[PDB]
Amino acid sequence: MSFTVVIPARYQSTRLPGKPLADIGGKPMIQWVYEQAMQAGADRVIIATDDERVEQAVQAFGGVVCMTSPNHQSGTERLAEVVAKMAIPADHIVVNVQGDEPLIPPAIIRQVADNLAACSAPMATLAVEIEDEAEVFNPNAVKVITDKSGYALYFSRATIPWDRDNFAKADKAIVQPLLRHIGIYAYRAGFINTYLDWQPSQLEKIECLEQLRVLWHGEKIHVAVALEAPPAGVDTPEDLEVVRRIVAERAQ
Amino acid sequence: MSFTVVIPARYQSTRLPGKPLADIGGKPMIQWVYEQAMQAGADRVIIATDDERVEQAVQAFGGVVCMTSPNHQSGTERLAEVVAKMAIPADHIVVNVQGDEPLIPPAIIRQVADNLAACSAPMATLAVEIEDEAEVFNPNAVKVITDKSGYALYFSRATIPWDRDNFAKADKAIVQPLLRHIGIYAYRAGFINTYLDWQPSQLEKIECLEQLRVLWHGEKIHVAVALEAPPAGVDTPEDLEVVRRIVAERA
Ligand code: NA
Repeated sequence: MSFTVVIPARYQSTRLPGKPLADIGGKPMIQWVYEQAMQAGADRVIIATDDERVEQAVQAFGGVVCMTSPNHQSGTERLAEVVAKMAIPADHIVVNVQGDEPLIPPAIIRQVADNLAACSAPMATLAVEIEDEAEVFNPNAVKVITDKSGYALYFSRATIPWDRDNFAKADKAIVQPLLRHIGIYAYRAGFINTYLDWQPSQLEKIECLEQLRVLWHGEKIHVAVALEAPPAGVDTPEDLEVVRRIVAERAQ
Repeated sequence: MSFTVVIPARYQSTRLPGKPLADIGGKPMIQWVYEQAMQAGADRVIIATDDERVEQAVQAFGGVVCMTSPNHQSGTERLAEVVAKMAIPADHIVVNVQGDEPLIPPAIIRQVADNLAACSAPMATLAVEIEDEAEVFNPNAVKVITDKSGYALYFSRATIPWDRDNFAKADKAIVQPLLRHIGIYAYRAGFINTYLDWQPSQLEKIECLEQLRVLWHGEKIHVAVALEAPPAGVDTPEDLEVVRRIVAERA
């Protein structure tokens, strides 16, 4: 089994402008993500960016970088262009890892690739078990449920499975965990064009969940519990200071 | 196409006791459902009951009765007993119609049987579009969403699909309908036993939705919008009088 990791780097942010290049212990944020991907055993790692500053910084650590169009609308159109420009074969496993995750556990990057290779779905993703009321009823925490083979039945901002008996109480009891989707995906490279070209579903627009396109078109997404729950993506100066502390402590 | 209709008619009811034998225009409620099933083109209609009062009454209008277990059974459990007891062949289509729907449109009984015959799936069912907030956010109203071919993705007591933008608002806006599942099923007779003997999912117990067992084992359930939206069933005395006046309005 071999797989390639593609990491989109988004330069623009009102809270952390130039985020991919934020210095963390002497390396830009994007380099840390790159290096987590290498530690996962990826045969190849590719930063996708539309900003020349990112290109230059990645070249300066010897990283592979693919320049993509500034006019893309979704991170799937972006991934599609990398697959085309870098000539990635249709059967090759690609893992999409967000460029704002410098502390992503390498084991889960490998996990999602391994899961895709082992199953009959063209796409694989992961979830974390949740049981705190905060996230269980939080529409920003996307819930997912699976069949006996691990294929997703549905993803939703609604609280799925609804516990009829325990959620009626008004003092809503949580007696078993739910599964919260995490934003890491593995695809057969050729499937990315299939996904891209499929007629958009109404479901995906109502829920604001792109992956519902796949379900609506009758195709499968494998889902597994992540081996280790990943830290949240870095969005603010406060989040960045937390990562700087963790990274500094990794040298102590 | 040929199908059999099985109509469960439990006498005991907390909301309306002895309901299958509640009078409507001179006939017990059960007789009205039976007559609607006959109008649908059913090869055969079977009333499934565990009470001999229902048995006597159905035989008195000339209906076929199958006696089922007087112990607590689930929906599938009851239906599987009839299928097993009368040795219904595995490839025969069985439509399960509730004994408390005296005004069920014969056309939708035929629809669910037709839909099942038109595909390879072991199971078919129906839904109605809903927009009323009291139904949309009610866990007693089971929601369903389908793929592009009409196969169920999930059934839930949660409000699905969640409209991110519109349901965040203090007064939630319903800008497209949802689908409410209605309790009419068609199955391949043999599938019913498989369904019965399958390893149970956790999902089915949490949501209290038996049909999630099927989705968990990865088998398909086809779902279509009812060709005619059924009238309300009968759960309470109030509901009964609604039917009584509908029938009275005809004469
Ligand atoms: Na340390």
